[PDB]
Amino acid sequence: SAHCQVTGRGPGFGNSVSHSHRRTPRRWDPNIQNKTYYLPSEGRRIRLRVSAKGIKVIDRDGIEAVVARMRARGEKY
Amino acid sequence: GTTPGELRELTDDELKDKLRESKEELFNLRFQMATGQLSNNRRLRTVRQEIARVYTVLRERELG
Amino acid sequence: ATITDPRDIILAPVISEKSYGLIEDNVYTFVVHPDSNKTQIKIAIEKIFDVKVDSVNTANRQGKRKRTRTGFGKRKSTKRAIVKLAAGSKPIDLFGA
RNA sequence: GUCAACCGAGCGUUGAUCCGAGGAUGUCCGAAUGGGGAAACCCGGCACGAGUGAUGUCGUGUCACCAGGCGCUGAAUAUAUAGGCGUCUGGGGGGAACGCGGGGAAGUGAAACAUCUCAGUACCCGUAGGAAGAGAAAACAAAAUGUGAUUCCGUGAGUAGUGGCGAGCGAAAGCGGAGGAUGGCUAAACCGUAUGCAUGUGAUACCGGGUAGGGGUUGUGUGUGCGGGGUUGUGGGACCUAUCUUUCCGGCUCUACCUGGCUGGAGGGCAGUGAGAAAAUGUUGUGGUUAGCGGAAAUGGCUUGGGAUGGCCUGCCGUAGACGGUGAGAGCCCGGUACGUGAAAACCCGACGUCUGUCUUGAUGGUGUUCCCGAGUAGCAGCGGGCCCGUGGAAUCUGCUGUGAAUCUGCCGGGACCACCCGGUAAGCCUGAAUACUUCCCAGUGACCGAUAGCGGAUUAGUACCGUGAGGGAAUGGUGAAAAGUACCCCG
RNA sequence: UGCAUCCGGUGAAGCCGCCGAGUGAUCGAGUGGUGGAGGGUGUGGGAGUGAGAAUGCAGGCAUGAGUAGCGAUUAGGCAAGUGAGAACCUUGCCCGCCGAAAGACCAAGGGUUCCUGGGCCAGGCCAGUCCGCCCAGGGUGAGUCGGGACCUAAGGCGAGGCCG
RNA sequence: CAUAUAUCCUGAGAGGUGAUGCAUAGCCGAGUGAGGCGAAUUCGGUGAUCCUAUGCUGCCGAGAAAAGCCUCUAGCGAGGAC
Repeated sequence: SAHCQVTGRGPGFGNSVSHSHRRTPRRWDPNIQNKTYYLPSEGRRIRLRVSAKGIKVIDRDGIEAVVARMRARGEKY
Repeated sequence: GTTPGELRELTDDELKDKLRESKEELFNLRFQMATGQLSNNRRLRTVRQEIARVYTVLRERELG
Repeated sequence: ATITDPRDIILAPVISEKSYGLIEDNVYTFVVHPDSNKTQIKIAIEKIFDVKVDSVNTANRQGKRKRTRTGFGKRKSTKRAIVKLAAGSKPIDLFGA
């Protein structure tokens, strides 16, 4: 995928099941979405690819904080 | 017949004088060599070397 | 430094029956550098000999391919240039036939 | 230079040929990078310069892409932004193995086979380094008064165990060892700060009490960036508050005055290119590497033989009888060895003095309570990976979703779980040495081969030849001591 | 190969032998020819340790065999020629074949095969003085030809970009 | 205002020049092959799958783009146009 942006919750690769096994993965994706937000600092609307988890992070942490944390990682937002 | 310390007395424009002269000599030698009017083949080598020395001295004087 | 000399392009004459039949009527064939061209050769010649060129030509030659105990070698290509001096008509002395 | 001669013409004691280190030049393709392109070939721009009666032409440079920093502008559109223009630094690809993270098979074995195994191997990806990764206890252990970062080797152990309890897989603790740095740096409570989004007791508050001008060191909030303080487990730390209180002063604690606390310089100490901040400096060691050089002693005698280095008989050297070659096995012929020498320049080690900081304005202990001890995390549930462990009673370690806590009578572990005791203090970060490996280079060894062998390649060898293409892929060593390679004649 | 001793350019090995031996694998320190530098013996050590067969591999040579064929359905001939050598090579006169091709010109493709001089141990399905064979030398000239510097289709690459 | 063989455009070809030249039948001796002079050069037929023709007519299956050429302005504009 375009890859998460605030955390880095990438995929994973499972395998087997019950009822006798069979070996066979099925990526365990993450739940990213395309929520947008508003930066009152620079007067702008930003769209991101963020999981619901990361939305939780935002609403109990801020957006400025998050973009600074992403600036660190230098994601091409 | 020259050497580097001998040439390093000469300023630039003198070096270019000798440079152009030696190229004229090399040209006339190549025509003589084709025609068969040449025996002392080695003058080609000597001239080629002298041209190299002169360019070398110029570059020394431009990187000094 | 670098100094454009015209005498580094023109490499050598040509010596053969065709060339001499041309010289009998004032056409001279030289061997040049492959990356030359006609304006460059014209300028080189009507500088070197201070004589009045009016038309120039060219040609390319793909070198021969000889054999050896080793195997299949190959000589070098060239570029032959052919000059028709105008009515000025001072023949090129340094040629030496 | 050479296979590889021949011919011609030359140079060299004024030091050539040759060897070593540094420089210069360095056409075109190639990450290829001005644009383009069927790889090595076609077309241009801009500044300068050369050149023509002017154009054409020529030469020297430079012009791609992105990421970041800085600078100018801020389109729809108001803030203002994306974007646009200029400049500065990076990255871009190749590599023989070795490493770490991720993905990830199958033939095979099971005398069938799907679970399992082959193997988390081959292969693929992303990134490295000269080594990597891991690494300082939220660990082991068992009541022994024990151990004390990690890694790699030996054993434990083919054991306890796991497993269609079938094939088969398979530890760890512990113990002995190599190497030792039982290593350091941060965040938070708390202050001093610039701030930045807010407001206005618009005042009895901003500070050391107090003598007080103001009338706000903005009055109070709140995150941000900087600086102090603080780095622990038997808990520590910040507030508090006594005690001894291991330098001089400059100014500061809003302010003149008594103290407490800062902001400066100075002797000093400590340390340094360290992991613990970082650059260059100049001395500098017969310290090391990159060419080399000297180097002992028999024309010894008779015979054989084409040639003595052989046999026999006479001498010698030996810090040198290793090796090879020389017309037949050579310590005394040659090359060289044992041994000692040798570097203008460059490179590497430390050594220093520069230079840089850094503690110095300080510490040891006391004493009763509030505050802090790394949050979308740890934990629990649902699917899954891997751990001896195939969902089983199945801990610890973990991946995605969903839910979601406290700060020391706190929390995590000691193979479900609960109570007691024990050990330890997660969710921030760096860390050398032991270890693995050889494209290349240097010097040697061989109960290894000796031309159908040995690297596929002693011979033009990844060549010829085959294939459209990826890709396959051969064969051929020996004259003799030295070419003295049969001059000359006869048949043809 | 460790160790001890013996022979060796006054001729080892290897090969061809002759004469002989051993119960056998085999042996000759028993002698001749060739040839030109290492070998033997006893004791131990270690093995890429013994080939007649794998529709076995590599090289060389036989039988078939001096046999089949010698590449179309156009067809060759006589004189002279140089030449060591002529059914074929050069010339002369005949003859015959194709004649919407078996003729003249381009593109792709190949790459000196083109001309001259010399040459014939290899090659040409015979021979060869000949040849697209061998060696050396020579030879391809564009303001207007076919392309580029002029443009675009199918399609490709693809700044930014979007997805993964 | 217009229907005119007006006017314009395009356009095979016949004609003149291009061409007093070239070149050609042939002749001369000449022998490798060099050479040199070089006559007439009118008239009819026949007939292209070629040219006008990207034309014309008809039909349906309804038939590349861009550069180039001409043109109108934006603009560079006092010097130059033929």
